[PDB]
Amino acid sequence: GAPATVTEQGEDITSKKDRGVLKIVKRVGNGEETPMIGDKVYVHYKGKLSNGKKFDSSHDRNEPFVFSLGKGQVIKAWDIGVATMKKGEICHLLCKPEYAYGSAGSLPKIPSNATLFFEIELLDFKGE
Ligand SMILES: COc1ccc(CC[C@@H](NC(=O)[C@@H]2CCCCN2C(=O)[C@H](c2cc(OC)c(OC)c(OC)c2)C2CCCCC2)c2cccc(OCC(=O)O)c2)cc1OC
Repeated sequence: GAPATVTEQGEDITSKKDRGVLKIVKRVGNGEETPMIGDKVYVHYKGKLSNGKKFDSSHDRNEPFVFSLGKGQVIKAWDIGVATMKKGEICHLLCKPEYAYGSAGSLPKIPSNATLFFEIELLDFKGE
């Protein structure tokens, strides 16, 4: 499935090159620009625990998914990953626990040492 493709073909976009965040572009976006730290970003996404039993999607939201990039409003994997995206791009992102919830987890929703998988579409981004 999609996660297996990311493991075997994904790009390691981590600074440490530890394979903690692996990416595949599924749909190429527009232009060349990718967001800067402090930019407000607008996304649609869906996500899951790698090993089963919990699934999330922005399509269930009343309002669009918005956050300021690089400001620790989301897990590390997203601050790293969404920063690499172009407007319109859709990517798959596989996120090891060190870039997500760690050994602590976020119980009872997210267990200890969970790997997460996301499909992310960057709708737009704007300056601060
Ligand atoms: C800097 O570190 C952190 C910053 C934020 C958090 C909180 C969870 C933080 N979650 C996340 O960063 C990641 C990436 C962005 C989408 C949501 N997300 C999640 O892990 C997903 C998530 C979705 C959640 O609600 C939609 C959620 O809130 C209950 C949540 O809490 C742990 C986690 C999970 C759900 C189960 C399947 C796997 C994905 C969060 C949730 C909801 C919104 C949000 O930002 C936008 C906003 O507030 O409107 C930030 C944890 C953090 O570290 C543990």
